[PDB]
Amino acid sequence: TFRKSFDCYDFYDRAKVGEKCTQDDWDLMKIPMKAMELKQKYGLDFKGEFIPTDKDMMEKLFKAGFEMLLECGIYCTDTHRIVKYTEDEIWDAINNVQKEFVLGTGRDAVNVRKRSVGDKAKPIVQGGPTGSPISEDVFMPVHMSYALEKEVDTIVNGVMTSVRGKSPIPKSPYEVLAAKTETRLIKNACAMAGRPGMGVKGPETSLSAQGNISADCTGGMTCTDSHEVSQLNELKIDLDAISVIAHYKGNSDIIMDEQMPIFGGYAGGIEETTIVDVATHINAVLMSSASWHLDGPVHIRWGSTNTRETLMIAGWACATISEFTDILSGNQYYPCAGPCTEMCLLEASAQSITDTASGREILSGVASAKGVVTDKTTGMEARMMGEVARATAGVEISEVNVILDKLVSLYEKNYASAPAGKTFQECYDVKTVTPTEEYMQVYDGARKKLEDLGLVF
Amino acid sequence: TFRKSFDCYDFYDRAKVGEKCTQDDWDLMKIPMKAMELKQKYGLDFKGEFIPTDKDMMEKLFKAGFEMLLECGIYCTDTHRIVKYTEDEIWDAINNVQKEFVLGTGRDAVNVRKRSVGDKAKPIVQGGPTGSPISEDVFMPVHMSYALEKEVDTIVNGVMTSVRGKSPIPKSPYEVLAAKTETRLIKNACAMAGRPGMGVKGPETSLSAQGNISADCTGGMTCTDSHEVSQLNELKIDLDAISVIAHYKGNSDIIMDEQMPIFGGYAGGIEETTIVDVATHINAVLMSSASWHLDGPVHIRWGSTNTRETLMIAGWACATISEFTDILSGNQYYPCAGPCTEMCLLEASAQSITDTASGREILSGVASAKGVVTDKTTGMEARMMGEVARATAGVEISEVNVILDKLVSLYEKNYASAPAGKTFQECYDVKTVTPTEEYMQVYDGARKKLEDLGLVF
Amino acid sequence: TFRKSFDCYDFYDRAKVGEKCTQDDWDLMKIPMKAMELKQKYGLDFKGEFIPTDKDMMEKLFKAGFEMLLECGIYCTDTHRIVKYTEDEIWDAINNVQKEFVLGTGRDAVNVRKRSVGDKAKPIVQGGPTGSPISEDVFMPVHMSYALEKEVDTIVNGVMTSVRGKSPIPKSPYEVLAAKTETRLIKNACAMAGRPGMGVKGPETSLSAQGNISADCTGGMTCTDSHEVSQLNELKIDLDAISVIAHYKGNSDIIMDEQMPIFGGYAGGIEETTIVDVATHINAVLMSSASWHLDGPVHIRWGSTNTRETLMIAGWACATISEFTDILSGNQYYPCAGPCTEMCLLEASAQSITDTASGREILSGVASAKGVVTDKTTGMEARMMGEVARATAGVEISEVNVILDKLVSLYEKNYASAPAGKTFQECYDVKTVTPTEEYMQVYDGARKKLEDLGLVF
Amino acid sequence: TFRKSFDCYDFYDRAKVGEKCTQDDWDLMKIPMKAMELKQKYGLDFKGEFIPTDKDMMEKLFKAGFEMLLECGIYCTDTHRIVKYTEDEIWDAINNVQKEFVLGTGRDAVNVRKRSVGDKAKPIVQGGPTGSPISEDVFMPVHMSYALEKEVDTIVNGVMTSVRGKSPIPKSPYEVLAAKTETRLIKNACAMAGRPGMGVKGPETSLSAQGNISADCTGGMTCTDSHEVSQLNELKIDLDAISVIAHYKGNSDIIMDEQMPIFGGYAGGIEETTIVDVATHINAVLMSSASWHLDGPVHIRWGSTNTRETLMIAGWACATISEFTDILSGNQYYPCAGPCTEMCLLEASAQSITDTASGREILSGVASAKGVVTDKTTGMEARMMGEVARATAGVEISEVNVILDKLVSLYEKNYASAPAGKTFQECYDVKTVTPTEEYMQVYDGARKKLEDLGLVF
Repeated sequence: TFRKSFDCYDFYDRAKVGEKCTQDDWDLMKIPMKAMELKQKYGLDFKGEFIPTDKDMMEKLFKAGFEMLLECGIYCTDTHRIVKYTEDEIWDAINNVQKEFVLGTGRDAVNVRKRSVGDKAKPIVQGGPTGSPISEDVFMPVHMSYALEKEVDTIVNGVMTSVRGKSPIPKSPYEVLAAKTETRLIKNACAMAGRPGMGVKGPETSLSAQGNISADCTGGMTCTDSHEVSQLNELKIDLDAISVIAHYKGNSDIIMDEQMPIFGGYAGGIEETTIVDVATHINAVLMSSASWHLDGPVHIRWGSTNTRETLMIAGWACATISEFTDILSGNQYYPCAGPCTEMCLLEASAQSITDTASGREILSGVASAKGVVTDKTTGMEARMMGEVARATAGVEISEVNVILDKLVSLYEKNYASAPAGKTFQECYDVKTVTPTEEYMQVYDGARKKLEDLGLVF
Repeated sequence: TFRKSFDCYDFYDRAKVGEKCTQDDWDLMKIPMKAMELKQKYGLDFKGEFIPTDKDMMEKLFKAGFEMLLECGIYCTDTHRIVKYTEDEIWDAINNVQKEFVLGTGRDAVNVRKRSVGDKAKPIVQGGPTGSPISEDVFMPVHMSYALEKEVDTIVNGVMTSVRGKSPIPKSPYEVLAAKTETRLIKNACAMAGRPGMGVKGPETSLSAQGNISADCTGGMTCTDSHEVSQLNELKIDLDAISVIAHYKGNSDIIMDEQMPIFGGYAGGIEETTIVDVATHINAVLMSSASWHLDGPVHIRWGSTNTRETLMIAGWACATISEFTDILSGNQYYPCAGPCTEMCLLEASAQSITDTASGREILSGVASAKGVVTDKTTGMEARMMGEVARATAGVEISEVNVILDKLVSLYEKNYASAPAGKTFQECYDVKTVTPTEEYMQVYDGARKKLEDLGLVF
Repeated sequence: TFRKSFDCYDFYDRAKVGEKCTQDDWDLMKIPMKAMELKQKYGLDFKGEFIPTDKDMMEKLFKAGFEMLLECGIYCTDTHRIVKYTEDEIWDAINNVQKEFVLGTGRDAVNVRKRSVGDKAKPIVQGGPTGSPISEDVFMPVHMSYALEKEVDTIVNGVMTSVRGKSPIPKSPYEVLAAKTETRLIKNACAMAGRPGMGVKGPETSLSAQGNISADCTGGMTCTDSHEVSQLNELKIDLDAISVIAHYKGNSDIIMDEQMPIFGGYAGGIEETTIVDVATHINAVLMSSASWHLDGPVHIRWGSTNTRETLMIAGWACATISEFTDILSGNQYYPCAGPCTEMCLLEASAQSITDTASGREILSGVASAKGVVTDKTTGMEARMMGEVARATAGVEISEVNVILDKLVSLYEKNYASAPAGKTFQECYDVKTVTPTEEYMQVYDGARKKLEDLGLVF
Repeated sequence: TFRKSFDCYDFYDRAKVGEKCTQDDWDLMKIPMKAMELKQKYGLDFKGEFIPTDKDMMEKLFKAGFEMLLECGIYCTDTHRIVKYTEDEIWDAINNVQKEFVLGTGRDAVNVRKRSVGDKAKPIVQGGPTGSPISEDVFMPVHMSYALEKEVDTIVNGVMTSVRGKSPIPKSPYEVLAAKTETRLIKNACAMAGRPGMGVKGPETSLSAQGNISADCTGGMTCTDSHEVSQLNELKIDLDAISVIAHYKGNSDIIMDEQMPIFGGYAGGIEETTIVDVATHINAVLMSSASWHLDGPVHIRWGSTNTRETLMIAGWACATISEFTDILSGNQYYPCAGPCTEMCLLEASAQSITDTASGREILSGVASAKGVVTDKTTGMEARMMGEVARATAGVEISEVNVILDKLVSLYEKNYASAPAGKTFQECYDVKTVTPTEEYMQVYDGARKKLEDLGLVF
């Protein structure tokens, strides 16, 4: 049996005396070799399916992901050493995960409970800029565009490009100011939308450990909000994250561990990246004591989470995690196209269909324009994400796979030419925080194509 | 119909003018006669089963327990008079019980919902010294050994042998100090384990009414913790408990009514003691306005809750209570053997199997070494209790009965020679609060025997 | 030097092993002998003055009271043993007393700061039934009659004759219910008067330790209210009080230690009783860790706090305590006459003049009709107490002594024939909680006589 | 006029583009040159006085300190650049300082208000290990030894040598755990002493920005506690402190800026170091937005704050700051001798006399054995600090200067041979947290010598 349930403290201890290893030995050898070995050993083959129906194949994928974590361990970038877990420690973590939890407060609070593959229940819709850069002068209006949407249940924070006219440079006092201010302003926006108790997810503007740790404050982030900590690529972590985890745990905060496995990255192809994905879902409740895990398979070239391959990775990982564990999870949205374009909505829709049908409990989006273009995210994308989730809930998996194949085909040939889209200020009346007729017409066009594919709203 | 829903206030009123009766007339005549009468009248025969599968027999047991409470009433030790209930008053109490509740706060809070016989859902694991005496200098470390275990959901408080170097003598200021300090230190320990919001159960160190009533305080016990009140043996109560109940109700506290029916006691044998047990489960929500009831059948000679007979009593009582009512309940653990011994773990395992399969919502343990030996309780026993609970959940009852018969046989011949075991300081590294390799090896040995019996972890 | 600052815990320790002694040896020998000895040793002679102007005599009185406490100690009724203090322990207590504190919350909160003899500042006016019995059906209206008076700053709780139609018998669940309900209803009354945050003083209905300890609750008593603990007569205490003190301290509650030295009691005459009074003021911050001390010299025969002798005792004790220490204090009002009578108002006025001029920080009244007649207390008496306090503040002490001599002469010949007075229901319109024209006319008559004596309102 | 009131944000801005300069140019040239220049320019000469009575000389010292800050500015170690203030910005800071504040909560809260030179009012006594290393197993008992002393008003935290048996290494998760746990355990200790609402000062165990920032938490540090930030030597600061300041301000926390000017350091001698001291007191409310400033002149060789020179520095700086500003301040205690020795008590007494008479509002001690020896700090030293403060309050300054000269002479020849002293475990009964007769006798001996010098307790 194990000595004690594993936590961030044990991780630090082991990271100091673990096996020495270069980061290249890890990224270019250990990880890719194990993923390759396990894929063949377990004969993993997704056969073009977005969401699995072959339970035998799913079980093999689960065992592969578990074995990957067990045999490889986790690389600590700061100490350049490997942290190894024992089989019993991993099972202790998997067998004792958070069953459910509440986000937000008062009338606006929502319950997050497990969803199975093809579940009739709708997932939680977490809408917001999704970590994208937002101008300070429209920080509240932009987030208000999500709170005003009944489709949205909780908010995923955007990033303040400036606070008091200055960049929130890491380790500067401005970073601390932004970490606290970020959620204070966002909750203020939610209140103006008549939903003062909406739960949020962050802190996003802060990047350093001290920055993230300063986010919990009166009027700001509290224990009923999801607190983010990010794992690195792949099966890797920095000590900054370890200290942040200790802080979240010390404040009884709901913890959201995230990881974005890269398709075509250090792990390799689809099955390989999915093996890593399953391993990081497990690592989330082991290393980070996570309440839930946020996935986000991303294409090494396109940088989107909704390419055919990344959707398959998320679909198999979630269906498998949902089938063999009680780990709560979600997925983040990164379309290529920008707001106010049909492609953006179709890209997000494909992922919403995949995430909903595969069993995700939370949908966190949408980081339109790949989430790197200032002010290019609006509530309209979250609305589509939500309506599509409802339309997908309860639909037979065989049907879903057919719809996805057809839908993804509608845009997968245009990644390089994805439309830039428009900023919030361009497709919304900023003063009343209402979308323009232009956006409403684009929305209808996308919705129609989805209906023509078989989706019933 | 009844005049008003019965409560502690009505009890006091009636206890002052009820039928006069000596305590001997109650213990040596009224109770044993009724139990004997009802057993024969309803032809109760458990036929060696730990957990019942005969619903007809179960229904007769329910009617017997109900009738026992109705015809006998409750003896008030202070006034030496009997309190009688009407049939309608009893039904009003049974028909309006607490459906579910939350223990703890923040990320660490857990939902307590009803479980049926053989339920796939795992019961809540409440781990701690279980009222056993703990040295002041290791009060926090000892409780931390439970909080550090992911298997443990809530804490059951231990007793402070001293506070500020003095014995918490009943009705002395030290008792008040201990009542408040007890939970303050324990929650402090939980926080050090990264789980500041863990719910607890107490107050344990206090014995007087004033002592228990002083326990609710800032940083200490609050409404999200289980508040204990104990019924006496058998179908008996003191006025001190009545006043404590009034206090808990007045503070909107979750109330845990407890009673430990004695096998071979005033009631008689197995079926007789079980009739009394069912009656006290019902009395819990009637007299004490309990949120949930903690059972604990104990062998008159061995003083353990896991002997073949006490397990059968708990199993039938819970299965029956679960089948015919919505009363939430739990059971407490009192093994003969001490910590760091295989017998202790096997004893606790047998009860965990019984409690889980019979439908208990909460497992509260483990009071190793019969809970009377200073510092002889550690989180390792709670870990086993929890892992065994998971292994048992969902297993066919017929299988469970077979496993129990075999398991209990492994130690029921060694009660008189049960190993003393070791203290927390002896089987744990006190500084890091980690079990020694010695304990880990003992644990593995016990686990293996359980697996050989058919349990799948 | 001392081992540790003395507290209730040290008291318990010593009370168990102190010098054995009968209560008669204490009351009929030790106390009266020491008081007699000290009076002569220090040549104490108040020479008919209500409030002292002879600082040399005052200093001798202080030394006498200190010496009384030091040489006699405190008798513990439960253990029949004497607790002795060392000189250093007493000084440690006197040199570190609470400087000031806030009562109540929000807009209604008031600051309690030290007042000197003849201080221009007005004392805090604490009005209420002052522990007198009040019928359940008018509990809120009666207290509302005090909250509606701007003269009243805080409330001193009355006693519920019944709760839910039953007597709050000590150690019965009804006592606990009343302890919590008492303040909940009173604060409710204050809120109806537009002053929801008014501080109160209690718990009064409860008499047992468990009863008093249950009073702190949501909506009820909190840390910003004065918590009562009573010393016995004379230089005596019971263990129940010791445990209650531990509770108050454990909840960070403002503590009000009270003692009513009896003129003509075990101590003897005026100077003797005053020596005891000074000793109990000191004992308040030593044994009870009091935030402030409530005095109340009472005539052995008349049972009033405003007889010529009891006024002199309070006046000298307070002036002396105010001159040589920073101990915050107050005095309670017990007139012979009932409400709606001129005598009652004049009796309370004499004490208000004495208390204000002698340096009391808090005036707590009025327990009209000696506080033992159901419903015979109204806000009108508190109004007079307050207006008289303002009129007295800043007046030369020589003048005050002249006024008191004349005022007390107006009623000191009618103690045996003091008018019974009327109940709240008789001199107030219960529905609107307004005094009748009858009371208003009686009030004017009393006020006029006070003005004729030289008081300027 | 100034652009905006200066804050940590403006500091960061300027620190990035200020005048480049090596740290040697700052420490070995700019600072010593200006201090030397100003001393001569203003003809500063303290003429052997500990506390000044020459207001003309005091005013010149104030102008010198102000000018030092204005002409030199502050060196930022991270950017190796100088931050310059304008005269108007400095005045804006000095003219708008925090007037008073409350530390702690409930009955245990205390008001901190300005004290003048020779003030009759006693300063606040902040007692604790004063940042010294304390073994984990006695962390609560040690702090309890201060809370049990009525002389102590607030607590100054000690440092945890380990948490959960591990060193709280900077930037490790253990540092975060310790930062939160530190105050949680200390407040727990205060509660056990019957004073749950005592205010504290920290966080001490944490050294990194992320560590300190994690200290605010439920059950731990809150806005009513003093939050520490340290300035460097001399007129220097690191960006870590700047970010911590932003955090404290963002949480509405009471801020305590500290600085320990070194006698014989970069500034030079007595007058020179005092000029720097005055400049850092001013910088405290400018750069750190401090609520109050903690001084601590330390001897470059002896490492104590109570040598003849360091006492003179503190005395002149405080008297001058008290005379010309409303800046609230305190001083920290670092004696050479260890606990349970007469020298330690005499050393602390000399500083208490100096601090009290010179106008300090808060006395924070005692870091016995120079605060670097594990477990060598006890409440007995704080008791002496407090009693001496009371004895000094109100005494004529001329008298105080005479007493100090005589007292310091009693030990200033034994710095090199200062007695090591004993640990808490050696001079206290750890179980009951009471000093041994040995310590009590040592205490009496020191007290007697103080009385022989003219101090009246």
